[PDB]
Formats: sequence, C-alpha cells, structure tokens
Amino acid sequence: EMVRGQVFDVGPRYTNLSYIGEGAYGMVCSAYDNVNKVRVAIKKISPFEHQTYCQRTLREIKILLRFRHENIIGINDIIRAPTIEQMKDVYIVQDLMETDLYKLLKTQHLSNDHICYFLYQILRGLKYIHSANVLHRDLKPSNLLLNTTCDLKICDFGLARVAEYVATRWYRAPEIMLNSKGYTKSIDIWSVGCILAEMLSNRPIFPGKHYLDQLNHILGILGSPSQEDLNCIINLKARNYLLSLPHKNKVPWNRLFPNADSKALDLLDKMLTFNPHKRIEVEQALAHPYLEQYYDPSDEPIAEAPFKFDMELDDLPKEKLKELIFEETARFQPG
Ligand SMILES: c1cncc(-c2c[nH]c3ncc(-c4cn[nH]c4)nc23)c1
Repeated sequence: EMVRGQVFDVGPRYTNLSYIGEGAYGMVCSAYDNVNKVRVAIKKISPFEHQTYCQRTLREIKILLRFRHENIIGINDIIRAPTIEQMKDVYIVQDLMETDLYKLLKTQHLSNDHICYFLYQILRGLKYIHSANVLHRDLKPSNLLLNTTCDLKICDFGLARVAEYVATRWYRAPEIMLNSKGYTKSIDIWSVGCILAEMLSNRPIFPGKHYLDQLNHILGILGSPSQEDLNCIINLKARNYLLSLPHKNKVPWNRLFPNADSKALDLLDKMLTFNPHKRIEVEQALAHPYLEQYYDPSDEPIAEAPFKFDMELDDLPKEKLKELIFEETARFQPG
C-alpha cells in the first residue's frame, strides 16, 4: 500500500515492496511477484497533468511494447485503474536487474574482458533500435541495466524519437550542444563513445560547468577541429566561441588510457569524432576488430518493422494522450 509515505497500489499480485529509486521517470520499487514467484521492478508514473510527461510516458509504453530484444528492457505488465476517470497513476512492471552502469562505475573496476562484452551488448541493442528507425537520445550509464551474469539491457526510452530543457549534458554530442535538436543516429554513437571512455577510467570524459566549458574539454582531448569539422551551426554563440580559441593539441588516447586495449582505443576514437558525419555507425562498430570475439550478424537481429508515429505526439493535447495511454494499456487487463 505505502512506500516511504507514498501510495503504491500494486497488489494483490505484487507484495513485499522495497524502495530503490526516484527519478524523472517516476518512482521505482522492487516487489515480489506472487504469480511468477520472482522479484520484479515496478515504476509508478503520474504524468496526466503535464503534456510533456504524457508524451514521455506514451513513447516509453509504445516503444517497449513493440520492441523485442535481449538487450532492451521489456514490459511484463501494466497496472492502472479499470476506468479512465480513476486513472491517476500508471505502474509499469519490468524485469528486476541488479544494478545500472552508473552505480557500478561509481565504485567498481571493470577489466577489459567485461568492457568489451558490455560494449558489445550496447551496440547489439543499439543496432536493433536504429534498425527500428528510432533514436534513443538519452544514452548514459544509468540507462544501462546489468545483472551479475553480466547481461545488459538498455532502458528509459522516454526521450526517444523517430529518425528543450536538458538535465545531464555529459553524454551529448557537440552538435546538439545547448538545448538543441536530437537529429541523427550519430548522437547515440557519441553517447556510447562517452560511456566507453567512462568504463575505461571510471570518470566522465567530458565534464563541464557549462556547454562552452564542456566544448573546451572536448577540444582539450580531440584537439582543435578543422574548418570542415566546424559544422557547429545550431548556435551562433557556440560557433563564435570555437572560432576565437587558439589551436589545441590532440591528446593521444593511450596517454589518457595507458592500460586500455589498443583495439578498444581505436574504436573509441571512431565514436568520439567531432564531425557527426565522420562518426562510425553501429553496424560498422559491431564489425570492429575489438568486438570480433562476439561479432555475429546472424545473431544481431533487426526490428521486424521500422517505427513511424501515426500522429505527431507533440501536437496532441494531454487529454487525448491520456486516451491513447489508456488504450495502449488495455491488453494488460482481463479480456
Ligand atoms: C526504467 C527506468 N529506471 C529503471 C528501470 C528498471 C527496470 N527494471 C530494473 N531493474 C533494476 C533497476 C536498477 C536501477 N538501479 N539499480 C537497479 N532498474 C530497473 C526502468
């Protein structure tokens, strides 16, 4: 009934609730599933007052129900009020993972073997997403769930789009910088690159007090971009800043990561290129020598049918969004 003083009405199927995490994606608890005799994850969402949350909620539900892949979190069950009027909250039931990459990298050290396997699962999952004509747009360590068996799943597709206020900027590609457009598939690639770098050193590769500071860190490592690579268009200010800077020298990757696999550093390099047009794509990344021990196209499935929202969710008012959410969740009701 209650968790930390907040209502969490998911019984009678789900009991023994234990609080695990808050977030912009809702309140997350673990719980014992009486039916499947296993502990699960349940996410409570209360999105119906803000058109934004209703969008994020609908995208998440719709995406994860259509998606089916080993390295992508699924939805076991959705609990909500039997009538649309009473529906204030929505509980999404998902597989309970032991941790996320953010919590792991905070305190634990990864060997190359783990890093290589984690990265493989990331890209394998990302290939499926991209084949679905979908951008994740928010890849970060906290969105990568893990088991002790080292199985990994990508989660939180609340900000996904078909191929604005920002929280964390550490994993955003330089071209999106400031509050700009999440446009190409290459932005996810950049995010994976940043995630790889963090796996190698247990620290954010590109931190910054503001986006100019962040950009400076990026040039501090990659070095000054060529005029051709200076396709920073989505801001006069950001572009004029870069043009003013003195030349900056590229730091050799092995100088930053002296204990890293050379192949890992080579692939890291192709992911973290300033020019998005020059970045390696997911299928070519899976075919990189660093991942050759796991590489197998026949075992790297694509989406059975690409995505295309039948209506512009941004244009829909919150009341109709609520209707579509109600309809989408119907199949988890009796009948
Ligand atoms: C969307 C957003 N946030 C968490 C989830 C999630 C589903 N199943 C899970 N299982 C374990 C965890 C976890 C987090 N931190 N430590 C463990 N999260 C989830 C989905």
